[PDB]
Amino acid sequence: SAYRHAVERMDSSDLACGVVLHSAPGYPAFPVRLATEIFQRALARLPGDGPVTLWDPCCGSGYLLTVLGLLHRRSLRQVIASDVDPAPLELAAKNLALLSPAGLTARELERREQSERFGKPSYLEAAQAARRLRERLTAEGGALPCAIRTADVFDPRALSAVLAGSAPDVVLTDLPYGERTHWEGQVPGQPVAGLLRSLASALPAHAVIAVTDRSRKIPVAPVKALERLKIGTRSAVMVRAADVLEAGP
Repeated sequence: SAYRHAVERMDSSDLACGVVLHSAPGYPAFPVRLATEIFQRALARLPGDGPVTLWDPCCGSGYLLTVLGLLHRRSLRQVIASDVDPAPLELAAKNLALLSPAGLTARELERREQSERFGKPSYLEAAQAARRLRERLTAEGGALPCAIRTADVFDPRALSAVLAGSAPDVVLTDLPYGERTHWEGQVPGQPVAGLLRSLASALPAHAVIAVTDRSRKIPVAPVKALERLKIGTRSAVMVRAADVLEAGP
Protein backbone atom coordinates (compact mmCIF):
# COMPACT_ATOMS: atom_id res chain seq x y z
CA SER A 1 0.00 0.00 0.00
CA ALA A 2 0.87 3.68 -0.46
CA TYR A 3 0.23 6.61 1.87
CA ARG A 4 -2.91 8.33 0.54
CA HIS A 5 -3.15 11.03 3.24
CA ALA A 6 0.21 11.13 4.96
CA VAL A 7 1.80 11.62 1.51
CA GLU A 8 4.82 13.67 2.58
CA ARG A 9 6.86 12.46 5.56
CA MET A 10 6.12 14.99 8.30
CA ASP A 11 8.06 16.48 11.19
CA SER A 12 6.44 14.30 13.86
CA SER A 13 9.35 14.72 16.27
CA ASP A 14 7.36 16.54 18.99
CA LEU A 15 5.04 13.50 19.27
CA ALA A 16 7.89 10.98 19.51
CA CYS A 17 7.52 8.46 22.27
CA GLY A 18 9.62 9.38 25.33
CA VAL A 19 9.97 13.09 24.55
CA VAL A 20 6.64 14.58 25.71
CA LEU A 21 4.41 11.52 25.39
CA HIS A 22 5.25 8.69 27.73
CA SER A 23 7.11 5.47 26.88
CA ALA A 24 6.89 2.08 28.55
CA PRO A 25 9.19 -0.97 28.37
CA GLY A 26 6.24 -3.36 28.02
CA TYR A 27 4.26 -1.51 25.37
CA PRO A 28 5.14 -0.46 21.90
CA ALA A 29 4.97 2.98 20.47
CA PHE A 30 3.15 3.20 17.16
CA PRO A 31 4.54 5.08 14.10
CA VAL A 32 2.93 8.53 13.92
CA ARG A 33 2.77 8.51 10.14
CA LEU A 34 0.89 5.23 10.05
CA ALA A 35 -1.41 6.37 12.87
CA THR A 36 -2.49 9.46 10.97
CA GLU A 37 -2.84 7.48 7.70
CA ILE A 38 -5.19 4.94 9.27
CA PHE A 39 -7.20 7.62 11.11
CA GLN A 40 -7.63 9.70 7.95
CA ARG A 41 -8.71 6.61 6.00
CA ALA A 42 -11.35 5.96 8.64
CA LEU A 43 -12.60 9.55 8.54
CA ALA A 44 -12.95 9.19 4.74
CA ARG A 45 -15.40 6.32 5.29
CA LEU A 46 -17.75 8.24 7.60
CA PRO A 47 -21.00 9.68 6.17
CA GLY A 48 -20.08 13.25 7.18
CA ASP A 49 -17.24 15.37 8.55
CA GLY A 50 -18.67 16.72 11.81
CA PRO A 51 -16.64 16.39 15.04
CA VAL A 52 -15.65 12.74 15.69
CA THR A 53 -15.70 10.71 18.88
CA LEU A 54 -12.74 8.30 18.80
CA TRP A 55 -12.44 5.21 21.02
CA ASP A 56 -9.44 2.97 21.63
CA PRO A 57 -10.81 -0.06 23.55
CA CYS A 58 -7.39 -1.75 23.76
CA CYS A 59 -5.52 1.37 24.57
CA GLY A 60 -2.37 -0.06 26.15
CA SER A 61 -0.03 2.77 27.09
CA GLY A 62 -2.39 5.28 25.49
CA TYR A 63 0.39 6.58 23.24
CA LEU A 64 -1.58 5.88 20.06
CA LEU A 65 -4.77 7.58 21.19
CA THR A 66 -2.86 10.54 22.56
CA VAL A 67 -0.91 11.01 19.27
CA LEU A 68 -4.23 11.07 17.45
CA GLY A 69 -5.87 13.32 20.01
CA LEU A 70 -3.17 15.99 19.64
CA LEU A 71 -2.42 15.60 15.95
CA HIS A 72 -6.10 15.52 14.94
CA ARG A 73 -7.55 17.77 17.64
CA ARG A 74 -9.44 19.88 15.11
CA SER A 75 -11.34 16.79 13.88
CA LEU A 76 -12.23 15.46 17.34
CA ARG A 77 -15.08 16.01 19.81
CA GLN A 78 -13.68 13.66 22.49
CA VAL A 79 -11.63 10.53 22.96
CA ILE A 80 -12.33 7.43 25.00
CA ALA A 81 -9.75 4.94 26.25
CA SER A 82 -10.28 1.57 27.78
CA ASP A 83 -8.36 -1.67 28.37
CA VAL A 84 -8.59 -4.77 30.55
CA ASP A 85 -5.63 -4.52 32.96
CA PRO A 86 -4.58 -1.83 35.49
CA ALA A 87 -0.88 -1.81 34.50
CA PRO A 88 -1.13 -0.20 31.05
CA LEU A 89 -3.85 2.12 32.30
CA GLU A 90 -1.72 4.05 34.78
CA LEU A 91 0.56 5.04 31.92
CA ALA A 92 -2.38 5.67 29.56
CA ALA A 93 -3.75 8.08 32.12
CA LYS A 94 -0.43 10.03 32.13
CA ASN A 95 -0.62 10.23 28.35
CA LEU A 96 -4.26 11.33 28.35
CA ALA A 97 -3.38 14.06 30.85
CA LEU A 98 -1.46 15.62 27.91
CA LEU A 99 -4.75 16.30 26.09
CA SER A 100 -5.21 19.50 28.08
CA PRO A 101 -3.07 22.63 28.12
CA ALA A 102 -2.63 22.17 31.91
CA GLY A 103 -1.26 18.66 31.40
CA LEU A 104 1.19 19.85 28.78
CA THR A 105 2.25 22.72 31.07
CA ALA A 106 2.90 20.19 33.87
CA ARG A 107 4.98 17.99 31.56
CA GLU A 108 6.93 20.96 30.24
CA LEU A 109 7.69 22.01 33.83
CA GLU A 110 8.83 18.49 34.71
CA ARG A 111 11.22 18.50 31.74
CA ARG A 112 12.56 21.96 32.66
CA GLU A 113 13.18 20.80 36.22
CA GLN A 114 15.02 17.73 34.87
CA SER A 115 17.13 20.06 32.69
CA GLU A 116 18.15 22.07 35.69
CA ARG A 117 18.97 19.01 37.69
CA PHE A 118 20.76 16.87 35.06
CA GLY A 119 21.87 19.30 32.34
CA LYS A 120 21.21 16.95 29.41
CA PRO A 121 20.18 18.81 26.22
CA SER A 122 17.38 16.35 25.50
CA TYR A 123 15.34 17.58 28.50
CA LEU A 124 15.18 21.07 26.99
CA GLU A 125 14.40 19.59 23.54
CA ALA A 126 11.45 17.89 25.28
CA ALA A 127 10.33 21.01 27.19
CA GLN A 128 10.16 23.00 23.93
CA ALA A 129 8.25 20.15 22.24
CA ALA A 130 5.68 20.28 25.08
CA ARG A 131 5.36 24.06 24.66
CA ARG A 132 4.75 23.68 20.90
CA LEU A 133 2.19 20.92 21.43
CA ARG A 134 0.37 23.12 23.98
CA GLU A 135 0.32 26.06 21.58
CA ARG A 136 -1.17 23.87 18.81
CA LEU A 137 -3.69 22.30 21.20
CA THR A 138 -4.85 25.71 22.43
CA ALA A 139 -5.29 27.05 18.88
CA GLU A 140 -6.94 23.88 17.49
CA GLY A 141 -9.78 23.64 20.04
CA GLY A 142 -8.29 23.73 23.55
CA ALA A 143 -8.52 20.79 25.93
CA LEU A 144 -9.79 17.61 24.32
CA PRO A 145 -12.43 15.87 26.48
CA CYS A 146 -11.23 12.39 27.37
CA ALA A 147 -12.27 9.50 29.58
CA ILE A 148 -10.41 6.34 30.59
CA ARG A 149 -11.85 3.26 32.36
CA THR A 150 -11.07 -0.45 32.80
CA ALA A 151 -13.16 -2.73 30.58
CA ASP A 152 -12.83 -6.04 28.76
CA VAL A 153 -13.56 -5.25 25.09
CA PHE A 154 -14.65 -8.87 24.59
CA ASP A 155 -17.51 -8.43 27.09
CA PRO A 156 -20.31 -6.50 25.34
CA ARG A 157 -22.06 -5.78 28.66
CA ALA A 158 -18.98 -3.89 29.91
CA LEU A 159 -19.10 -1.38 27.10
CA SER A 160 -22.01 0.94 27.98
CA ALA A 161 -20.21 2.15 31.12
CA VAL A 162 -17.07 2.97 29.10
CA LEU A 163 -19.15 4.99 26.63
CA ALA A 164 -21.21 6.87 29.26
CA GLY A 165 -23.74 7.96 26.64
CA SER A 166 -21.25 8.75 23.86
CA ALA A 167 -21.61 7.14 20.43
CA PRO A 168 -18.11 6.67 18.94
CA ASP A 169 -17.78 7.27 15.20
CA VAL A 170 -14.33 5.65 14.96
CA VAL A 171 -12.67 2.85 16.86
CA LEU A 172 -8.93 2.61 16.19
CA THR A 173 -6.78 0.12 18.03
CA ASP A 174 -3.52 -1.79 17.82
CA LEU A 175 -4.31 -5.35 18.82
CA PRO A 176 -2.89 -6.37 22.21
CA TYR A 177 0.04 -8.73 22.08
CA GLY A 178 -1.62 -11.20 24.51
CA GLU A 179 -4.38 -11.99 22.00
CA ARG A 180 -1.74 -13.16 19.52
CA THR A 181 -1.25 -16.91 19.10
CA HIS A 182 2.31 -16.23 20.17
CA TRP A 183 4.43 -13.14 20.74
CA GLU A 184 5.86 -13.18 17.18
CA GLY A 185 2.53 -13.74 15.45
CA GLN A 186 -0.94 -12.23 15.18
CA VAL A 187 -4.46 -12.38 16.62
CA PRO A 188 -6.31 -15.32 15.01
CA GLY A 189 -9.72 -15.21 13.37
CA GLN A 190 -12.05 -16.19 16.21
CA PRO A 191 -10.73 -13.58 18.70
CA VAL A 192 -10.81 -10.85 16.00
CA ALA A 193 -14.32 -11.86 15.06
CA GLY A 194 -15.44 -11.74 18.70
CA LEU A 195 -13.80 -8.36 19.24
CA LEU A 196 -15.61 -6.90 16.25
CA ARG A 197 -18.99 -8.33 17.27
CA SER A 198 -18.61 -7.03 20.81
CA LEU A 199 -17.74 -3.54 19.62
CA ALA A 200 -20.47 -3.41 16.98
CA SER A 201 -23.10 -4.21 19.63
CA ALA A 202 -22.21 -0.94 21.38
CA LEU A 203 -21.60 1.41 18.40
CA PRO A 204 -23.79 3.47 16.11
CA ALA A 205 -24.42 1.78 12.73
CA HIS A 206 -22.12 4.11 10.80
CA ALA A 207 -19.09 3.68 13.02
CA VAL A 208 -15.82 2.64 11.39
CA ILE A 209 -13.79 0.06 13.28
CA ALA A 210 -10.09 0.10 12.36
CA VAL A 211 -7.74 -2.55 13.75
CA THR A 212 -4.03 -3.02 13.13
CA ASP A 213 -1.63 -5.93 13.84
CA ARG A 214 1.78 -7.28 12.96
CA SER A 215 0.53 -9.36 10.06
CA ARG A 216 0.11 -9.51 6.30
CA LYS A 217 -3.70 -9.63 6.44
CA ILE A 218 -6.13 -9.47 9.39
CA PRO A 219 -8.90 -12.08 9.10
CA VAL A 220 -12.45 -10.58 9.27
CA ALA A 221 -14.56 -12.84 6.98
CA PRO A 222 -17.43 -13.27 6.81
CA VAL A 223 -17.60 -9.53 7.61
CA LYS A 224 -16.73 -7.56 4.46
CA ALA A 225 -13.73 -5.26 4.78
CA LEU A 226 -14.32 -1.63 3.83
CA GLU A 227 -10.57 -1.23 3.28
CA ARG A 228 -7.16 -2.81 3.99
CA LEU A 229 -3.59 -1.54 4.07
CA LYS A 230 -0.08 -2.99 4.45
CA ILE A 231 2.81 -0.73 5.49
CA GLY A 232 6.10 -2.26 6.58
CA THR A 233 5.51 -5.22 8.91
CA ARG A 234 2.00 -3.97 9.85
CA SER A 235 -1.46 -4.32 8.30
CA ALA A 236 -4.79 -2.71 9.09
CA VAL A 237 -8.40 -3.48 8.27
CA MET A 238 -11.51 -1.35 8.64
CA VAL A 239 -15.09 -2.49 8.93
CA ARG A 240 -18.42 -0.80 9.43
CA ALA A 241 -20.37 -1.54 12.62
CA ALA A 242 -23.63 -2.20 10.70
CA ASP A 243 -21.81 -4.72 8.51
CA VAL A 244 -20.44 -6.59 11.50
CA LEU A 245 -24.00 -7.00 12.85
CA GLU A 246 -25.28 -8.22 9.51
CA ALA A 247 -22.75 -11.09 9.51
CA GLY A 248 -24.50 -12.81 12.43
CA PRO A 249 -23.07 -15.08 15.17
